[PDB]
Amino acid sequence: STQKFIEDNIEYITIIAFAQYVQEATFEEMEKLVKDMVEYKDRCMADKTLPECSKLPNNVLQEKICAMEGLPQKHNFSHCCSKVDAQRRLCFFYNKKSDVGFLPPFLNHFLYEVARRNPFVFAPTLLTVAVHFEEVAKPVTQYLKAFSSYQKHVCGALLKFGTKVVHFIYIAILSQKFPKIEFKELISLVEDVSSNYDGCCEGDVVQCIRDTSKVMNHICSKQDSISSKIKECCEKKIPERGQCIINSNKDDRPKDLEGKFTDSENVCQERDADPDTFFAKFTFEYSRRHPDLSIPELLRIVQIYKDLLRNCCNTENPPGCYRYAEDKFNETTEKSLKMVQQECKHFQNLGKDGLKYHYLIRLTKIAPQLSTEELVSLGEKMVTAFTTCCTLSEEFACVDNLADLVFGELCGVNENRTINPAVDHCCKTNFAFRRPCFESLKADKTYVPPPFSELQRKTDRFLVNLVKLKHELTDEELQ
Ligand SMILES: *[C@@H]1O[C@H](CO)[C@@H](O[C@@H]2O[C@H](CO)[C@@H](O)[C@H](O)[C@H]2NC(C)=O)[C@H](O)[C@H]1NC(C)=O
Ligand SMILES: C[C@@H](O)CN1CCN(CC(=O)O)CCN(CC(=O)O)CCN(CC(=O)O)CC1
Ligand SMILES: C[C@@H](O)CN1CCN(CC(=O)O)CCN(CC(=O)O)CCN(CC(=O)O)CC1
Ligand SMILES: C[C@@H](O)CN1CCN(CC(=O)O)CCN(CC(=O)O)CCN(CC(=O)O)CC1
Ligand SMILES: *[C@@H]1O[C@H](CO)[C@@H](O)[C@H](O)[C@H]1NC(C)=O
Ligand SMILES: *[C@@H]1O[C@H](CO)[C@@H](O)[C@H](O)[C@H]1NC(C)=O
Ligand SMILES: [Gd]
Ligand SMILES: [Gd]
Ligand SMILES: [Gd]
Repeated sequence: STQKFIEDNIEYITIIAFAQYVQEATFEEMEKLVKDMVEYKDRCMADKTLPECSKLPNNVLQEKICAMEGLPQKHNFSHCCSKVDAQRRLCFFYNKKSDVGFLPPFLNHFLYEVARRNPFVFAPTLLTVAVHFEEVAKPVTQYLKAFSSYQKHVCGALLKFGTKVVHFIYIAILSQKFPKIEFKELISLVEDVSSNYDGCCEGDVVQCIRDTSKVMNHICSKQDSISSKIKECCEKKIPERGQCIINSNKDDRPKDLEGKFTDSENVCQERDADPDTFFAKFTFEYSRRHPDLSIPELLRIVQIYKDLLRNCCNTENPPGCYRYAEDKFNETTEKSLKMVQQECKHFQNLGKDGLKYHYLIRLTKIAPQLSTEELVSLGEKMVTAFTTCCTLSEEFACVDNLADLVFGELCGVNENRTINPAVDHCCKTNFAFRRPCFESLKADKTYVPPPFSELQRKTDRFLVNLVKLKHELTDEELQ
């Protein structure tokens, strides 16, 4: 099983866990833990029933980190060690910092200097971009920076909206990626992936391999009863196989080109029967029939539909009103697609930099409490969405998926943030409707500024500071 892999890479698996949780730590300190864990494992191979060996492999990791001589004082995390094992795991999670400018620029030494610079990335990923980093003659950064962004974006969602929206996300994700799948199958594969994100986000490295491998087992076991593009991925070795399936393209779709949720007369009953399944089923069926849409849109629609029935199943002749839920989608969808086209012309009528400067002003205008480097970063992640996939088929399926990531960054990953009462309302309200929430924000009315007085980053920093300074002015002035 995977159980072998975890013991084989224990050196790495410990390094990552530590490095992420405590980014401020040295490599000297990493070796100290590595030995304790290695020796600990051998004692668990020296006795099957040893009291320390009935313990879970992360609440061992964090107990040693805390036990380690004056380490919590030297990296300000003593308050995490003064908590019960569960509260301590959550604390250690809150301890992980995303804005890592306080560190210097730049296997075991690499995994240290990645993990502590990329703390929220999943273990499977890092270990894959070690095997997929073991080169011979002198790129890959592109892949890692992307895989962090979606993992942070979900572990964001999980924190703020609990363990319900993450399901809906991964129904829309997997149903769109694997249309040939069946509901009862996929819904199980989701309550695996959802239960995986519980441990991967919290930072439980060891589980994030177990539950990740369990998920890839769950796919490959129904290989040609799910997909036909990941055939050579299931022949790859842990955890390449993990990131192979994830990195692959969406399945070719069946011969079927639905209206049970609209046409039927007992929709309220099937909704009242078991809501979250009924909705889960609606997101399943609508997703697999729309592989040219965004993940945020496939939730916006499901939410809108949940709102439609909520207003419908409380009136004489229910169906009459939810008859054209189908048409109400093709409306709100085509509006959103055309709205992407309106900003993909602003791109042509400015270019990378020209648009970059537009957003930075805007992004700062609405959220000027943020850091200049924080606001700068988003401005490049935002323009990356338009850089690629904003002049081709499914240009909406991307720019929406990709722009949504930059608001998760803004709203924070592992903290309930206080930016301004409006940006806060866009973050801590609804996951689906945060992009349109942000799109509808004017200048931060309530803001009291402080004093002030590469080249591309330098330019941006200047603009963001210039905007923060002259915040009482308008978009066209500052340009
Ligand atoms: C990080 O840890 C250090 C050491 O525990 C903290 O420094 C102490 O601060 C308290 C009150 O702020 C004083 O009573 C101690 O005398 C300080 N000791 C030393 C050696 O400085 C520091 O406050 C912690 N930083 C944060 C942000 O919590
Ligand atoms: C719509 C475009 O996204 C099409 N896209 C353009 C190339 N992308 C750029 C990007 O990610 O926007 C980088 C490589 N890409 C990354 C990935 O998806 O895993 C793999 C191939 N993808 C699979 C997919 O899209 O699901 C389709 C090709
Ligand atoms: C497919 C995997 O790559 C999973 N993926 C990992 C991160 N990706 C990296 C990248 O896309 O290059 C970006 C996210 N993605 C953007 C897009 O696909 O255009 C939307 C959400 N997807 C849904 C899906 O398309 O399966 C799940 C997240
Ligand atoms: C009637 C429409 O407004 C339905 N609406 C469509 C999109 N909205 C736009 C908006 O908020 O007017 C944003 C989503 N919305 C945010 C919010 O309302 O705070 C959460 C869900 N709401 C719940 C409600 O408030 O009835 C219904 C969704
Ligand atoms: C953030 O708020 C949500 C809901 O209000 C809550 O579930 C979550 O635990 C909070 N996270 C914190 C305080 O870190
Ligand atoms: C929604 O729009 C798509 C794309 O043009 C179209 O193929 C589909 O038939 C439309 N659906 C409805 C119900 O009008
Ligand atoms: Gd002991
Ligand atoms: Gd993706
Ligand atoms: Gd792609």
